[PDB]
Amino acid sequence: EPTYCLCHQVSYGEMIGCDNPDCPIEWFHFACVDLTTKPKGKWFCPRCVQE
Amino acid sequence: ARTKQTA
Ligand SMILES: [Zn+2]
Ligand SMILES: [Zn+2]
Repeated sequence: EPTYCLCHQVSYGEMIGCDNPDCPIEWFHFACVDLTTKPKGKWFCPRCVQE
Repeated sequence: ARTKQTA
């Protein structure tokens, strides 16, 4: 039943992981982070980039 | 980037 992302909903569809090991969210739904295809290289979520 | 498909 765990929830993730900035939307705090259960996992579904394609999800991307934040590369900051101290990220409190860790996983996000592609659409919630405006992703259609997985990006190339490391990826950091909005929260960690603007921390 | 690391991604996964919800099972
Ligand atoms: Zn989401
Ligand atoms: Zn993060």
